[PDB]
Amino acid sequence: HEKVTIAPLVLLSALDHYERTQTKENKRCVGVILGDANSSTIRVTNSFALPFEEDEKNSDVWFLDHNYIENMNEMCKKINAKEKLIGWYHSGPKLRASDLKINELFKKYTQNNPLLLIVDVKQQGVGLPTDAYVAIEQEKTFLHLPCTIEAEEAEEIGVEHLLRIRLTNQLKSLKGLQSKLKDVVEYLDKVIHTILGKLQDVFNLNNLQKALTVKTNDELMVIYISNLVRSIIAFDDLIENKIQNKKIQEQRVKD
Amino acid sequence: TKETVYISSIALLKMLKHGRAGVPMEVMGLMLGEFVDDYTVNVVDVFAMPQSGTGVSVEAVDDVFQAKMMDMLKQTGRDQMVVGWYHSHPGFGCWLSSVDVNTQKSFEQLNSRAVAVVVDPIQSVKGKVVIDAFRLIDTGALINNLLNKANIQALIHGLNRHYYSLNIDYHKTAKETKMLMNLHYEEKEESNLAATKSMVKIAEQYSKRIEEEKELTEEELKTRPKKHLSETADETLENNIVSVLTA
Amino acid sequence: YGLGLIYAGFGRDTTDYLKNIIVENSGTSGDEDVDVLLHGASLGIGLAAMGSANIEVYEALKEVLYNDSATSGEAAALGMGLCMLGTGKPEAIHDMFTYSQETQHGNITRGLAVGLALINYGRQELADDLITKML
Repeated sequence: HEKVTIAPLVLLSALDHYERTQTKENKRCVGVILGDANSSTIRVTNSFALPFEEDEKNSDVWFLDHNYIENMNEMCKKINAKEKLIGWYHSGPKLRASDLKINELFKKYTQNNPLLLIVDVKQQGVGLPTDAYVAIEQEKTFLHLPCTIEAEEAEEIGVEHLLRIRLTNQLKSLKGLQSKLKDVVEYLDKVIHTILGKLQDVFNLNNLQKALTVKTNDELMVIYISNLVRSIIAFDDLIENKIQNKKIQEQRVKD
Repeated sequence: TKETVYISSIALLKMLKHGRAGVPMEVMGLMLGEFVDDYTVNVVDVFAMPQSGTGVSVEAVDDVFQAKMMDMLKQTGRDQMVVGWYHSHPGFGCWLSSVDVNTQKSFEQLNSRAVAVVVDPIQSVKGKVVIDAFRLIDTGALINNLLNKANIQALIHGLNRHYYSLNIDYHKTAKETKMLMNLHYEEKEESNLAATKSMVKIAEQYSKRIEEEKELTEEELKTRPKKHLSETADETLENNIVSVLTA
Repeated sequence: YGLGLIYAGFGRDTTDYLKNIIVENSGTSGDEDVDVLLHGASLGIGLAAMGSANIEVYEALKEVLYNDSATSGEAAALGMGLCMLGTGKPEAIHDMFTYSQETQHGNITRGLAVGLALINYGRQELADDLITKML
């Protein structure tokens, strides 16, 4: 199966690459990823920029090489064996008509099915940058795949050296529902189950936490009593401080 | 003056990735970028040389490899010139191996601003990376720049080259910095899940703080310790704030 | 550098005198011997022309930045701030402010930071716009 682990180097390369090649809005940057993917856990362990150009006449007419792919994987192999190519890279502008159409060409020199990592590697979006997709036709049919990170023991320690709640999640929740409604209205208009049906009745009854509140309450007294002992304890420590001050004053008066 | 070495996120990480896998019994390699000197030197990127059975010396820089790699980098925007060379070695405060200096010296007849940087993964598993950068001294620069320096003046008229330590710094963009901290979606959705499963386990976590408190009170008796108790009190407060938040 | 120290507070002659040295030595940057000469040159002129604001000096020290010499750019940057002290153009603030961002030598960047602080001397609330911009 699938369960995808993604190098922080992948995200950071894609970022740096887009500015450094002077790639604007209304030009794509396309790439390759390789690692190990013949396993239940797809390991993305490296990646590389691919030469990509798109024409004035129609911008779903485009050029990707395959020779930069022929001999570059056989330089990837030579530092770390097991870092052949299984798929591909995108920075956006996202979800175009010919963003389907790199799939049939990338099927020519992959060993399973092109894995499509679109990533918002300008880091401009809000939330996830990773718009991961298994590249399946049928058109831009595009089942998404959830999973970023897992990296090496050395890299994570290095990451931390570089860098050195309920509401935020609720606001996200509100925005999805609000978006979902807007879509449903649009969808009726254009046209002229179960997941939605569990997302209404189930939550109707902090909402869920209500039913639970009965059980919570009993333990809730107990954990409250525990905080009260701690308050007494702070008072006890306090009394010593008052004495310390009291002593000093007393010595100053003798003297 | 002399150099201050800004290493990029991807450069630092590549240095650690290659060095660890290439182990002592070494792999060697090249640093890429450029700078305009006297206070700005940048290492953008790095790549690995492919292990050669004569340890990590000038003989291990495969010139065809480096040439093919530089050309291919160029076609994807990432190619630049050598700003020095890096590796992996036994680790020394006087130079990580004998080979790295003897390689560095050949480079030094060409360049006059090329560094040797190595990270040693032996001492980078105490949870704090041990990384060094050293270069040899040059005449007519490190005496013209930094009684005056009698010491370093007799040193340069003398040896002509000797190790000196270069500073470790970092430089990274804001774009990287923003979009690490939404990974480190998994964190927000993971946060909901974690709250739910915490309330499940609370049966046990309850009981142990009950125990902690019994020890705590007993302790204060024996003394008559206080410090622990206060820390011990604070912690318990934090945990309840969390227990209440869950539900 | 030492002449510019003395003749601050009555730099009228010395500013002009020094200016002729600035324009001269803008070509020469091939040796650290000239960078140290042009470095004093920039200190001096900024110091001599303090308290009045001569745009003539500002424009001269600015071409030393475009030629991008590592020592001399620190003295020129700080020098524009000294010269224009408390009597700057609003335009001068904006041009200076953009150039900090442009410059990729550490020293020129350091000198334009301090440079920007000087040029607002005595403004009070009138500097509030620039405080925000630097932060």
